[PDB]
Amino acid sequence: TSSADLTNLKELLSLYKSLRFSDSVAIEKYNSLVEWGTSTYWKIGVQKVTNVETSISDYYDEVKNKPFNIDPGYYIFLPVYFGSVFIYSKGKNMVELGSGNSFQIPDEIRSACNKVLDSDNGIDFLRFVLLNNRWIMEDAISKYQSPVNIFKLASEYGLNIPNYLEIEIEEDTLFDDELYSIMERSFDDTFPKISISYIKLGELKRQVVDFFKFSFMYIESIKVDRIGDNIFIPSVITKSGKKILVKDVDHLIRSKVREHTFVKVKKKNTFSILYDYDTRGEVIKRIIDTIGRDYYVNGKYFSKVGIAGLKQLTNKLDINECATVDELVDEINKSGTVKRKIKNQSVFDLSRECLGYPEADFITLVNNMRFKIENCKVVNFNIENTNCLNNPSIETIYGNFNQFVSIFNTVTDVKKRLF
Amino acid sequence: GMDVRCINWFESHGENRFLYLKSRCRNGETVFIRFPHYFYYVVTDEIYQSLSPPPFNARPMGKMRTIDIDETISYNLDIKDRKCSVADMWLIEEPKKRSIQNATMDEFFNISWFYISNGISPDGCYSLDEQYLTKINNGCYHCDDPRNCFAKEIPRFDIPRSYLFLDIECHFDKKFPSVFINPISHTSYCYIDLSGKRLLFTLINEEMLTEQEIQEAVDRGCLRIQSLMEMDYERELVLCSEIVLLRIAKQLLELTFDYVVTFNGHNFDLRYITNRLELLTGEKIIFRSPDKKEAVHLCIYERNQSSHKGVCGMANTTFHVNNNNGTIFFDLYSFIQKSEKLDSYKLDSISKNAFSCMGKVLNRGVREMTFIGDDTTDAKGKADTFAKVLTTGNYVTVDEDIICKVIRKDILENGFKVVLSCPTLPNDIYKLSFGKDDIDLAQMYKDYNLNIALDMARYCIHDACLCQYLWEYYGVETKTDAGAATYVLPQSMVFEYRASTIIKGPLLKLLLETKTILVRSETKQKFPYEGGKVFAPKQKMFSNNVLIFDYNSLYPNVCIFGNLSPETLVGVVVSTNRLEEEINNQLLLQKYPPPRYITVHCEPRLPNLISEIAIFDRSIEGTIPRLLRTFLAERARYKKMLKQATSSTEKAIYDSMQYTYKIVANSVYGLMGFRNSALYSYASAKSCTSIGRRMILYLESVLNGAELSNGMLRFANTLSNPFYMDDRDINPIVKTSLPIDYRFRFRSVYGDTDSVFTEIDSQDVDKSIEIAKELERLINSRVLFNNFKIEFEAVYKNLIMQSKKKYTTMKYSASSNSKSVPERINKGTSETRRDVSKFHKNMIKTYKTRLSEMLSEGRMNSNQVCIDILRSLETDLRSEFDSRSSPLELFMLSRMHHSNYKSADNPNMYLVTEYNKNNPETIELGERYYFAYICPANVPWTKKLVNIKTYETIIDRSFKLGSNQRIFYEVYFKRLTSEIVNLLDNKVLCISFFQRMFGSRPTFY
Amino acid sequence: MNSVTISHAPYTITYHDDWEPVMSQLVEFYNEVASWLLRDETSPIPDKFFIQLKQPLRNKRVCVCGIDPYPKDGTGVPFESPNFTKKSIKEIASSISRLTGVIDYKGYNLNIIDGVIPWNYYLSCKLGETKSHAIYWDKISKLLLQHITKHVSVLYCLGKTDFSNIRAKLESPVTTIVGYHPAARDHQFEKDRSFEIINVLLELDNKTPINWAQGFIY
DNA sequence: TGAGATTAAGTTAT
DNA sequence: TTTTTTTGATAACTTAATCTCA
Ligand SMILES: Nc1ccn([C@H]2C[C@H](O)[C@@H](COP(=O)(O)OP(=O)(O)OP(=O)(O)O)O2)c(=O)n1
Ligand SMILES: [Ca+2]
Ligand SMILES: [Ca+2]
Ligand SMILES: [Ca+2]
Repeated sequence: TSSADLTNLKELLSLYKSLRFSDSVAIEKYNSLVEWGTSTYWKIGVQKVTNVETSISDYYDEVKNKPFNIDPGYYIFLPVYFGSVFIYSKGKNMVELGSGNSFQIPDEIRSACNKVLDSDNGIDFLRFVLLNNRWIMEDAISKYQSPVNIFKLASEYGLNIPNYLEIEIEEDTLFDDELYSIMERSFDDTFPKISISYIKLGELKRQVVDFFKFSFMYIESIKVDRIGDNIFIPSVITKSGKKILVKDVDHLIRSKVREHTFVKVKKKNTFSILYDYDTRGEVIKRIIDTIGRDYYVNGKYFSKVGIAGLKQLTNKLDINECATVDELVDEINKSGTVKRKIKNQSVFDLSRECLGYPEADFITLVNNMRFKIENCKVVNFNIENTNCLNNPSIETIYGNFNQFVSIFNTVTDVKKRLF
Repeated sequence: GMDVRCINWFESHGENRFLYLKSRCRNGETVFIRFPHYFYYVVTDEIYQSLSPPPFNARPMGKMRTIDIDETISYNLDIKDRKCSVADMWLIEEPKKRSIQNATMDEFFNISWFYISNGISPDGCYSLDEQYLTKINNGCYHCDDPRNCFAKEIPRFDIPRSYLFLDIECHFDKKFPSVFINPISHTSYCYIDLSGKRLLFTLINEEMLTEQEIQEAVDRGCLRIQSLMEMDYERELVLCSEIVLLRIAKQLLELTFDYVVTFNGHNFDLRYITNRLELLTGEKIIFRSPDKKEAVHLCIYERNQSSHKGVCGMANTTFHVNNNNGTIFFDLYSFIQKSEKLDSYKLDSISKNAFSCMGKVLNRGVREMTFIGDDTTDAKGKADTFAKVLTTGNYVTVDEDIICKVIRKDILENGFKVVLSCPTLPNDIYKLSFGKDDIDLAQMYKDYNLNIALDMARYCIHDACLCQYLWEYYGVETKTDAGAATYVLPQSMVFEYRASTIIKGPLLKLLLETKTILVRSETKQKFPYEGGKVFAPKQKMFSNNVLIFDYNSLYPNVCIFGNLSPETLVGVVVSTNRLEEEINNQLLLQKYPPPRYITVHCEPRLPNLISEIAIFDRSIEGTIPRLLRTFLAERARYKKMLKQATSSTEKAIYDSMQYTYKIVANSVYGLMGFRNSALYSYASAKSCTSIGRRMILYLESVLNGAELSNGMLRFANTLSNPFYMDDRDINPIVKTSLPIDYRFRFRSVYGDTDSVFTEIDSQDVDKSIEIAKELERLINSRVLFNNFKIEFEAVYKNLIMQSKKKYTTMKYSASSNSKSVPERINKGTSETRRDVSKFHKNMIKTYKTRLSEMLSEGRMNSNQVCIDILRSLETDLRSEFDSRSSPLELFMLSRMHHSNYKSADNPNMYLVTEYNKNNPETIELGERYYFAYICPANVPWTKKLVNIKTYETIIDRSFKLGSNQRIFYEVYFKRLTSEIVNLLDNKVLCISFFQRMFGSRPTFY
Repeated sequence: MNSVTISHAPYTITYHDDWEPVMSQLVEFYNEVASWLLRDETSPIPDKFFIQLKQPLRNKRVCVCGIDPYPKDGTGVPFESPNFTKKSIKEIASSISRLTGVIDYKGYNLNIIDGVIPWNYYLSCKLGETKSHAIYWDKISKLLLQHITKHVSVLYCLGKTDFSNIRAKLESPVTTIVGYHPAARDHQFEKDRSFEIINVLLELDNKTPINWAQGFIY
């Protein structure tokens, strides 16, 4: 009867159209709207969904690994960066394709995914891939505007643009491996590539084609490589001297490479990629035994337990070196941004983030422990449920608990002065 | 003017709406009073001044404070106080509906606004002055200032009342009368005027009789009238035509009665007589406004109620009469259905349950038996009620199995002397009741004659007077007056609203007295929370005395003690890990000391978090504690009134009223935890439940393993407060007034949400009773604290704890001795459930009694008792399957019809729906019906019961199974067999026996 | 497309095949009332009672329900008369013209728009006096509306208090929309922008939109 | 084709 | 010749249908 219910039903339908790419907030809003509609109007054609299954392969055709003839039209060829794809509808942080759980992101790329995302409404979602602490975009589903326009907007916003081509001649072209190699060489793209996709006017579903070879040769051993601030990655090394790409620790766990054996790794014109298809729970234990006790896997990467002090806090707070508490609190009070950030965040959360501990594992370790706290400061602790001390990562984390509690005490007694 | 006592309040629904009051004077004059009708709004002074169209009227409400009652989750100790704004408020009256956007207190009614604003009680008597009253009509006055007119109050005085108890009887052919083909046959009236003269008269349609029949009737002493003019209400039997009968009914209904009472008359009787009136001659029943301006026609309208769970469906239908003259039309069917919980709600069942007595055999005969009843056979007052109903009764039920016609009746000054036509019976004391009769109405309608017509007239007048008997037995007038006084509502709808509405009157009174307004902005979110605690029973058979200790009004008292109100909730402090939990607990231990604040540790509302503490302030009393305190005071007053009653009817009425007030308090608490309510508070409900759980746990811990020796009683634990330290003695050794020669040990075995069962190693009823009284006195004086009080209910003998909520025992009350007769009580067993069986109840009663006797005499040395039980069970089952002598009434089940189903195509529906589509009678959305399991007669014993719950058919009053249909005895036997085997100790024998004729594995609790 | 036999004056029932589970009960609800109904003259033509029961039903998506025909004059189908001087049809026409932006129109005959069939709750009335035949049509209207709404996505009704017990009259849940004619509301039906509501409800149920432009005469 | 776990509905105690 | 007001909670058991692995 009124307009509020009309607007509510309109927005319910609008969010019902975009359901494949959504998060928990969208799902609960949809459920609330469905309940309200089925209560007010006594019947609604749609029901409540709780699977929250993410599927983007429906927007793409089958993978092409054989020579084929392209159709007449305009072509905008672009490559795809190898790694896990993080799709993102709108208004939140990026979620993971096929997992549903979202991922915390830096505020800069958060600002980018707020501003350049969906210029008005054209793009359903931007496909972001994270590789070696590098967040870069790839082909995205477009319905109203062209992907070239989105690329131009991102370029004028300073985003990292993949090399894009412009092909208009057709001449009944046959796409073969030679053409793919020539195009890849033309694009340079020292970053690893796994496949390409082209943009055609009219058609909505995109086409993905990849050319490579199996080349089942060998594997020799593994090693660790540094990326940034306490960021380590595993790389497999062979007898030739080159390394095969590893997307994450999950890939190594699935491939369960242990010694110099015969495993399937695909070879391309530039790099090589481990097999994506495949004891069990002890692979991580064997890996940590082979690589060193002073290591632990967190999130998508590795990390090393070191010495935590004023240096880590200053690095995480984006400030210079600090010696005494007086000048430290003076510098904290000098900058409004830092003080507002430390006010908006809890002591425990920032103290954990300074040491780069995992989110869930650290919470479980704390929940399986006992502490004694006086004057809002923790000084003694112990572990009650030792049965949880089977994962080597949690033991490595517990090995630095003294440094963690020292950081916690320092944060508490400086925030007491900062009020 | 002068002294006038109010009777009813009613509104006018015309163009210019008015509010009317009907009153009576001391002499007996009816006076109607008219007031203008307004729409009431509450605004702020700024909004009042910003209203560009000046309001018609406005009053200064005064300075009031508005409080936001939203609840937020706090992860730290930085809690911001609630937004309280003090302003000046205006109560404006508008003759039309205005749409002020910033209006507060929008949940109350205009009629309630008038009542509280003018300081006028809905029921009472006032000395009205004539300066504010203008004589509009002869007997109708107008008052433009009801605030000043009703300023004088006087003590209550009794006034005469007019009653019309009516009952019609129609002639049906197949199974139900129709207004288009089936005409009315009898119409019985019990008419009471303002002079106190009671007249009973039945009208018989002469159109159904021939000339010879009319001549015989007029010779026998029946007055035949030809027109409405000559009709006089002095002959108990009047013959007339249908048109004259309908006109007499119209002129009786159009009169300014005080009460027009019928049983299921709004849906059937009034509708039938109206439709007949507008079909035969086409004239309407006209109701006129007291000022003679608005005239309406009678039209029954339907009101539907919705449940608050699931799809919320539809679960109740009621029918009402529209009239603008102050007369109250009452239907006892809806009142009885809503107030009392019984297997069936038919008139015969209600009469059988209500009117019963114990008769002593006086004489015998070849076919007649003489009974006598007085105060010496049954309780005081039962005999008088039986004699009063016997004045018009015709049939009596003996042993709830034999229906016998009354041959001769004699009403004595102290009881009755009834002669019954029943076969000779042994013993000397029997049970008499006024229930079902053994006459089929359709057959006697098919052969209408003189004697049949007179007998049916007698039955109709019996029904008409039975309406009055049920009106007096249920105390409808007293309940109506009390409800009007308490809920602040007109007498016409006191029983028309549920808990969420009846408390709005007192809520508005309290809010205006405290000058408080409560508002909410954020959307309310619903979360599950835990409830009461039930202890698992330690045994199944006791053969020992068990004492029961129960808290008094546990949850309202918890709310009063903790001051749990939505506007007094400081905040909720929650933790995700143990560092934060320890830090915030240490901070909270000192930030909010508990002489004034209270902190309740609840289960976390989210799986992420591990702790949750809700903080409440006990410095200023909340709204919910005050409402609960008022309701508790009313309940205590009516319980005190109950304690001073001698007759059975007074005791029953007062017990029902105090039970209603207890239910009202419980429902107020539940509304505190109801999301759709305006008093929703998740933290308050959680805190109340948690406090109750800790209280019952504390009581059980203290009582369990406690023994008394010499003059001292030793409690298991220290008498320490489970919430915060108190300045009380915590020693568990207490002086005991019992003699030194007493030594017993107590072991807590069971508990339910406020009740604790203590097992005592004693069998003397008197000693156990006095020890229980001593225990309850001690645990009220020392164990409990503040407003928490406990009581000793009764002592249980031969307790059989079947499950965690089911038990059968014999109860000796607090005021009882060993020689006193114990009362067999059941809680949750298959004797109180309405959907098990009648045969199953008898079998389980007999077998439980036999097992109890065997255990008492000393048995269970081996499986001999199990062998005997199995042999008896098999013999009885085989005999009852082969004989097939039990009637269908022993295998009938009852269920309630509704539409609150999560699945649209529920198997429960499509059974009532198909019944309604193939029968003229209709099962309403709250009607209780009957069903039974049936199958074709040519079906042998089935050991694999598959495709069941589809064989059940609805059994109405007129249902006789044919030779091709039979009762599905397997379903009843399987449920009965599974219950008995659970009471035994042998397993392999029970499983092997069960597996034989039932292809399934037994389930053991 | 055949007919049924009733021992009463009309004896003219347009019985379509799709309406098979109606007549076998409808006569039982009408035989006992027709004799008493025909003794009094009625505003609709007595020979015109069942005229909307011949059209196919598995085509429509939304049905508009009227409580009773006009007190004076009647063509059977709701909101159809060559007079164009009323209170309900004129404001509905004005609202639909504002919605669709069409000014020139002569005749609506809403029965002709595909996907919509008008419905009257009570199938008869009296000259001048309205709502005087509820008893004659209660059960018949209940059964007819249950059958109608059994195979319709959304039901549209006019009136708030008039259509108040509809949630209990029919058992199977269905999307029901109730209107609000002005009466004393001072042209409040203009605020009742329910056509867009039913259109977007059909949109949510992946149904073809109903266009308010097929039923026009020029 | 059996056991076993799950879900919906009904009833009572509190 | 057609219009304002509704709506307590959780816990524990039995019986039955329906889907999945073996
Ligand atoms: N229908 C009910 C019955 C009970 N309770 C809750 C609140 C009561 O405080 C508690 C105990 O139930 P009782 O039946 O013992 O009721 P009271 O303790 O309030 O009453 P009494 O004065 O008879 O002891 O259970 C409830 O919420 N709803
Ligand atoms: Ca009767
Ligand atoms: Ca009757
Ligand atoms: Ca109690």
